[PDB]
Amino acid sequence: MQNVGFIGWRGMVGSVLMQRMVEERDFDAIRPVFFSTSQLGQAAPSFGGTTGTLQDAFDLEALKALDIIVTCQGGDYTNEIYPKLRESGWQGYWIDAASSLRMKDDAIIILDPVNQDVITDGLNNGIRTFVGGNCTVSLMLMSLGGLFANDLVDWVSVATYQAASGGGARHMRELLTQMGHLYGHVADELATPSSAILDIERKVTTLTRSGELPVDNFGVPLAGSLIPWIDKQLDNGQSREEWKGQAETNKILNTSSVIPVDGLCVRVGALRCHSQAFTIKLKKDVSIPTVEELLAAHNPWAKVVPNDREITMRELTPAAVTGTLTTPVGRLRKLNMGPEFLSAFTVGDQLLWGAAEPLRRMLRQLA
Amino acid sequence: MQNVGFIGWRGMVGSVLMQRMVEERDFDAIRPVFFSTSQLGQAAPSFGGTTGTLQDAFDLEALKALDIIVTCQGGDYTNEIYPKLRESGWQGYWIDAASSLRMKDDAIIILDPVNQDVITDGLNNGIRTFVGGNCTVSLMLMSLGGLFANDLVDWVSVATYQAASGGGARHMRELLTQMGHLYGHVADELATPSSAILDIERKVTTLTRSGELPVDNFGVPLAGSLIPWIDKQLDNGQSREEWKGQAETNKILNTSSVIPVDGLCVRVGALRCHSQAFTIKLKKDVSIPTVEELLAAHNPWAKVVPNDREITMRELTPAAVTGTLTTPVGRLRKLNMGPEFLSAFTVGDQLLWGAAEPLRRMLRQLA
Repeated sequence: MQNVGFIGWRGMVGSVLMQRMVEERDFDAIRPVFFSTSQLGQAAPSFGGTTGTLQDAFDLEALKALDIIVTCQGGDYTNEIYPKLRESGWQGYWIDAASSLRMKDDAIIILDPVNQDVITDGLNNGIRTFVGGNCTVSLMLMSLGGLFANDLVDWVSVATYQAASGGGARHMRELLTQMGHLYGHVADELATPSSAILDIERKVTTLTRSGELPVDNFGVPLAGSLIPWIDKQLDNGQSREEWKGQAETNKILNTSSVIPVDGLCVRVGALRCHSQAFTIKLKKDVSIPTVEELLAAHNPWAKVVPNDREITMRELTPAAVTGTLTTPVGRLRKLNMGPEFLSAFTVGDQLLWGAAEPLRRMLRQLA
Repeated sequence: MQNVGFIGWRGMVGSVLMQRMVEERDFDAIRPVFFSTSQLGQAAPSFGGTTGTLQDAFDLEALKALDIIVTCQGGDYTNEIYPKLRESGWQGYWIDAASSLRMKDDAIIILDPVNQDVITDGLNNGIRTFVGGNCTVSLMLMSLGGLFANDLVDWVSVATYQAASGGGARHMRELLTQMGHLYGHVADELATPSSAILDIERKVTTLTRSGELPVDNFGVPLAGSLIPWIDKQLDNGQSREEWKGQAETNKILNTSSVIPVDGLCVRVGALRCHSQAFTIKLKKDVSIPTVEELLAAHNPWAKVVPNDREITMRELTPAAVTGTLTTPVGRLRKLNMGPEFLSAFTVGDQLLWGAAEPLRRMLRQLA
């Protein structure tokens, strides 16, 4: 049995990972060791039917004793610990959810249902660092994997509807709380049938701009609004979120020719699901039936939602997808621009395939 | 003074119209006659100053007696009344918010800041029917008018984030009520700092699918979600909202060559503002500072928000636009696919330029 250490397993992403591992009984085949900074010496979570004690996440000697490290602790932690281990000669496997190491030449971005070939090769070539890809790119490739796998993509233009979970636990609470303020502010008139909507809307619009809304985490209001800018501004005018699309998609698929991927990343009032609108340029005129076939064939999670009104409203929404491993694709049809212009709308839970799932699957291969 | 008849001036769109006409004192240069389907014969509102009474909206004689008819009543009304009045020989002016007559050869889609030239031509070529354009297209053109005016657009791919006001006053109340349900369901947990975010989320996700959420108007939940399908399903796999994109843009602009306009229309948890993400292909490599100048110079409502993080967060959002006449454009830059690819994000109030404002302005041109 491999000695696998877990860091940040009590965080939001870490908690989902634990849930998933318990659910898949991933703890049976390994010897889990839980790390922390707080309740040291105190009994481990015992998820792995283990009766051990919590280790010091910053004790290098304890980390070096591991065969595999799985962290959902974050970039600050990865940035402090990873180089110390590598430089100390540690050659165990490092599985990470943080973006820190994604673009390193000795690290592979993991999304096995999409790039197991890249993973296996790297494995056979000494790569011992596997990093999960950005939630947006990860969900996109899980849904449109069949198109890429068949080398049908010339370029991709995206428009996202990103969930608060991408920001974090505090962000999600902030979104729900604002929903509370907005409704509570007009609770009575909403209960009065004769009340005028313009009177109701007037009050909520005013409250939204008043400054009373709790916006510590997002900076500005999210409930009833949206924010067309996700994280750091770059010189080319992209936000770091938009920049990842091309960099990560191409590194994951391990392309030879760069596939242009760009668009606008928008934060919306959803909790865990990221929905994406696509304008995909195909290299050849492929029929929609053929397209639906390739897509559905790539993996079991890419559920193709027929392009019909009723079923779309039922299945292609955050409401239908939250908490599930399904990454549906719908609204597939050709755009007026031409037979080579394809439209697609995807939805996917940010914390599963967009965060914890890829990590869980990789450990399994190393177990 | 022209005798102007108002139909459905008590509905939501009609109420905004009445509010705007009062703000600009548009009732002074006209003889307003207020109609109703409800109680007739009763006194008229004092917005018009008149000491008149409410007439019968279905009384063809009373309607024939007018010089101009401004109705926010709806397609059903229009489909019955309009053809009758036209058949009885009525040549007065008919200003409609409903989409019914938009594509008639004897009608012009009005958005004067964008196509005044066309409104004047038809106004000289015997056109007596002017209809407001689809909220999505009106707003797009108000923000992106500069690029179109200068004939720089090859095609346009859109991904919209549409507000509930587009659906109606019931839809807006439904959205807000849903926010109340979601929050109330986890009100206590949110108030408990120590509560687990995943428990809070699990509760909300289950409630959303419980069927306990009032969804009479949108069919499925909207709060915390989104619906990638708006209105009737067309045979080309396009929804009617998506179909209006190319149909209305070209008629409004009265193009000599069809400009392809297509994409996905999505309903989101917003009250009055429609936001839209664009991938615009330009006919020629134009610089961003230029594009910025062309857009800002087309009309005073097309505010160009610099492609910078802080201001974008504060100025290019529904929170910053609801209730104003401003139709901002931001996130302008070249996409990875090439220098002829322009990205743009716009926000606009659905009830003003998207509904009431074009009518008010047209009426003012005929007084």
